[PDB]
Amino acid sequence: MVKKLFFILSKEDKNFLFFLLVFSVFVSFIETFAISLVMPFITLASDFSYFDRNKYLISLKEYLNIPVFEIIVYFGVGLIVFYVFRALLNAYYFHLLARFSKGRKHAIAYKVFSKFLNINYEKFTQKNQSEILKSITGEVYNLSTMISSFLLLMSEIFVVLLLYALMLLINYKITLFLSIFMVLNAFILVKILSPIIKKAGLRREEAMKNFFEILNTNLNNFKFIKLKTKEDGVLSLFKAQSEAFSKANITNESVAAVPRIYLEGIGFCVLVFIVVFLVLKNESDISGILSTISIFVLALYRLMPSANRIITSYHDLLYYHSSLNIIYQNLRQEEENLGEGKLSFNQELKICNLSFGYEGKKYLFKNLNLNIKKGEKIAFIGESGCGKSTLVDLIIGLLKPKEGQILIDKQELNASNAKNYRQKIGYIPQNIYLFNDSIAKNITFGDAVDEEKLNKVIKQANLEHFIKNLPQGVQTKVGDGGSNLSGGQKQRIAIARALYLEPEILVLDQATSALDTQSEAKIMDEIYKISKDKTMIIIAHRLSTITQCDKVYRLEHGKLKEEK
Amino acid sequence: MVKKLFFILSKEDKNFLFFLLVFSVFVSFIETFAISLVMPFITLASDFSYFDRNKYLISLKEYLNIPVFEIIVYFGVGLIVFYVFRALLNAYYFHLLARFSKGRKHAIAYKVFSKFLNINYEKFTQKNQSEILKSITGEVYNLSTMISSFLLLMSEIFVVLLLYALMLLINYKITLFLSIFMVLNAFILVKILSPIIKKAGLRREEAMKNFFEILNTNLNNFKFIKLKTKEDGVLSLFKAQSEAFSKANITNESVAAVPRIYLEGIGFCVLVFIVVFLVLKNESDISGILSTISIFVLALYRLMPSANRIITSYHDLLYYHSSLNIIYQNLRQEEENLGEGKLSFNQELKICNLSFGYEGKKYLFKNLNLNIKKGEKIAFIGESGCGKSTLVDLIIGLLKPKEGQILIDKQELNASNAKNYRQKIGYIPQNIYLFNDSIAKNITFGDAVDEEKLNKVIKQANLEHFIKNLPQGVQTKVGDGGSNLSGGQKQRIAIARALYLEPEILVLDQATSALDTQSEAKIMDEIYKISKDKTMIIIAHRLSTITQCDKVYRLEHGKLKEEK
Repeated sequence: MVKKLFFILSKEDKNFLFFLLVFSVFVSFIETFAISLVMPFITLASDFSYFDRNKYLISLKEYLNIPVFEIIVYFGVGLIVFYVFRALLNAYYFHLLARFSKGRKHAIAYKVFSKFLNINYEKFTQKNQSEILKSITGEVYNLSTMISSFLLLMSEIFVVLLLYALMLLINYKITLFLSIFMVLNAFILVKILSPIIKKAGLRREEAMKNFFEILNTNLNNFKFIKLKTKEDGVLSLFKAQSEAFSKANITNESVAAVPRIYLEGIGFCVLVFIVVFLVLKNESDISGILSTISIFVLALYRLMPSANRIITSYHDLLYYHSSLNIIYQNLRQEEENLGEGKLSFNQELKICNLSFGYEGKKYLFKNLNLNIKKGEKIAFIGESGCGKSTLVDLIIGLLKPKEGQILIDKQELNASNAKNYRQKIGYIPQNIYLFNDSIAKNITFGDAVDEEKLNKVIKQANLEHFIKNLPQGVQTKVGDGGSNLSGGQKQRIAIARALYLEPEILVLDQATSALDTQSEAKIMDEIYKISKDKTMIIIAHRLSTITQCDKVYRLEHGKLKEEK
Repeated sequence: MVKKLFFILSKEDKNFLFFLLVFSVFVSFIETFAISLVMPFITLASDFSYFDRNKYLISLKEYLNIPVFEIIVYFGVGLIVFYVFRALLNAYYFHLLARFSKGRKHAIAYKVFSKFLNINYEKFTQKNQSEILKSITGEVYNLSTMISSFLLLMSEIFVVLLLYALMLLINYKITLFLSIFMVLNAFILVKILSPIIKKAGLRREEAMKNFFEILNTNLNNFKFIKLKTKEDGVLSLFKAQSEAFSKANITNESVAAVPRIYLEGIGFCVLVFIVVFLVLKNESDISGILSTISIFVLALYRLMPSANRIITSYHDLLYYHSSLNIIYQNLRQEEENLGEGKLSFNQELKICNLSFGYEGKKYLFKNLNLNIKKGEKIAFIGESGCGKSTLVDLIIGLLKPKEGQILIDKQELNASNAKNYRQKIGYIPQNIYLFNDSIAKNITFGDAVDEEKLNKVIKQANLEHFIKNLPQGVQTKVGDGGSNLSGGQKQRIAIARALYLEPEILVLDQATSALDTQSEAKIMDEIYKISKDKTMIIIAHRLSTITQCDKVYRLEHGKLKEEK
């Protein structure tokens, strides 16, 4: 199950991962350094003696660039250099945690998306973009965030270990005491107060509900009240409920405050307790009294986040991780389509005993039979969801027929040539999705440009009077779908996009309703013109768009009739 | 605006308030005590001397009751006693703040609700119960809240004053230094980092948006992609947007960390700087001068919440107060109805030239004319919102006619007699709002009980075979409206409630639809029987339910015609 993780992660990824591990432990040390360096600095900044015994300190003293006024000062400068240094080290560590997680999100998202773009058409189709978006987006977030969380978890569990070690070394007695005390407060808060608070909250809820209940009905009985004259009865009932509510409210609020108040007080108390019992055993009073206390204090506060991060991040390995890691293996060992080798289209697309059903699912056809002479311009009339869109989806490359054939010049369309067959159909979806970019792209669908092919295509789709009257011209961002674009231009742009692949079969998957019949008529006329040298299938939703079709088939549950 | 507050507050309210003021200041003292007491306790726990100098200490010493091992111990016990006391004082203080605010919500809500119950029927009627609920409930909450916010605001600005005074005494130089340091850092955060953070955030928002946009457009063009075969274009556009998102994400996340990291570093640094600049002064009393840093630390940390509380509560006086305080005076210097003195009903209710409109609002009638013989049992047919309900509202006490009269035994109904008139009509609304209580109340409508009158009335409204098969019976909570009750019992209990006032005019306001005759015909007959010795007005929504009526008037836009 790490094999998963190291499969999903690249080489640079795995390396980066290990660097970040090491780095995590190293900052655990730099943390405990920052805490403990307070001990010697404070114990040597007072008392000034120490350079009067002890070989090392007096050796320093007799490096003589300074007396000791200036030695402690240099020591301070070294300390604030170190602390600045540590601030930088920590910033960089968190920045590298970000860099790792977000970079990995970028990489794994891209790998997953690619993986999806390669499954077969029905497979992609049969699940909702809600979930496919979740699959390449939310999951990748989870993995990323979680790995970073693990690294942070490491660094902090070592801060806890090292710091606890330090405390034990300096005064195992006190640290044992502080710890017993720690779990003691933990128990008091979480097992004695939290329940009382929670109840107080429920009491408040119920009392509020009841108060508002009879306030509301008293307001609803206003007419009956007004016809009594006297209002003392309801005011009575209301007073009683309002007192219940008020009371439960003052005690929920009262009890709520106890935990912080308790915390303030216990802090001071345990401090006094430490000095009153541990002034009975000393081992030198002086400034030393602050030396051993400060550490604990420091340590304790530094350990406060250590807890939280360790808790928080642990939860992140719970809620994410597990469920998620599999969802990559079982999403990127995902299988793709197939096929390679060509296929020619000069006579007819024959269909032959088609029959198709989606993976569920009773067939939509059974034994559909038709054929299309090259150039034929046909249309599929139908009762929408009767199967005509699916039919076209079979006639064009996508979707494997449950029973038919589909021959192209008497040659069977299948896995081996489907690439080359798919390659020869333009698409034109009427309700079109452009992406936010420079018209040229879309039209090219990314693929560089070709200026010439791009221009000839724009000319064909008669967008010429549009790309002339635009500021940036062919490079105008289209805002989204548009935003910058209106239906007619969107449509012509989609037509253009289709004509950039060029030939030889145009599908026109017209959407339902247009409320711009004039424009739809014009675009229809244009499309017919530009389908002169080509052959065209129309997934027709109207009629009146199909005036110029050589053939019209109506497909209804679940037979094909020729109409024309 | 204080005249407002003290108009709203009672005497007991004001007293409690000034008490809470004084108490607030007193806890400011005990807080600064809690801080400063660490100084002597730790300064006398080292060095053990002082009981050999200082007249007071050495006199205490030569109270000779113990050595000094034990005197410091006594001082310590005195401390944890003081700290416990302080915890108690604070818990009690916040409990008193709660007790005040909620006690005041309780009282002022009650005053407002009562105020509303006394305005005239049209006024109450002409506004939505949303607003009347908010006016006696949400506003009251606001005021209460805001007063407590103010008391805490006091307590905390005084904690700041006193503590800051302490710091100044202990080391005027240092406190000035740290204050400069404080506002300096504040400028760093709030004016140097925070803007960078927000930009980083907006950048992330935008890059995210673009990433997800072309991801979705790409998922939406899957059919077009699959028909290309080649997918490198969309994968490319996707890579570019995804890298943008990645970059903006890592640097928003990176910059997010700088502020706390900065805070850590600057803390330690300013500490070291404090020891290095203040070891430059021939005074390093080993632990003595070194005692005084701790105070500053403590104080600074105590001043943090004071800062927060002062901000929060200031904002609470902003958001509320101003807006809320006024909407009280202007909600309780509100004027009420009027009247006192009687009016007798033995022959006819004469109506005469009515003409009525709601305050808007074109009239519903002009010249309505009818009269009701005592005992008559009449019904108002109409096109439901044709005005019949408004008409009844005028015939009974509520609503002042724009032009008519309404005479009761040739005597005018008006402000002087309206009370006694209202007093003599029961109401029975068919679709009735009960409150959550012991069926006796509802039926009595709060007003104590009378048992004999209550039992007789229960028998009148034929509820006896229901109160037989009930657990608690007449004391059964009826569960919200019911819940515990089904339509028939609601209707009969309403009839009871009405008969409990007793006489002399029963209004029956039938709802639209009952579906159908089975229940409603039955209750109609029960009602007709019990309306024999009385006179009755029925606001009929059908027909067919008013067969047994002596008179029936149909009122339609906007004249009154007699039918039967």
